[PDB]
Amino acid sequence: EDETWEVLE
Amino acid sequence: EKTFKQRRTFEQRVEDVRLIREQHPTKIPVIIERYKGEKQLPVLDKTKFLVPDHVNMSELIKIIRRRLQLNANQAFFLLVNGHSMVSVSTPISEVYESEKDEDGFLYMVYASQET
Repeated sequence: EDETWEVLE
Repeated sequence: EKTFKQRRTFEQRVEDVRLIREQHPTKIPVIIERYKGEKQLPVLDKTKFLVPDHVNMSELIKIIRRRLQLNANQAFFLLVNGHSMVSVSTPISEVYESEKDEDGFLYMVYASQET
């Protein structure tokens, strides 16, 4: 399962 | 499909927030999902986001509109506790402390009609 994070800036 | 809260247990979410805030102390952990039943706006590829502390809601709306590749004229609302935020200049670090969930995430949903 996808535990990653995307950074928004 | 199941929402984030239904795919990850409460205790898993609590632990994830604790650990991600240790690794990225200048970022706010945000869950962004499409409103239930929304069809005009597309789905985001990911659910968990890290937002720098200084970003305000006006800036975040711009970021998400660009990520969804929306046309400039079309309606879009970013709801935090089911409602649009009017104080759009306050940094998300301050929004986080007032509006975070019991699990420590800040939850947002986006919709195309009347906030």
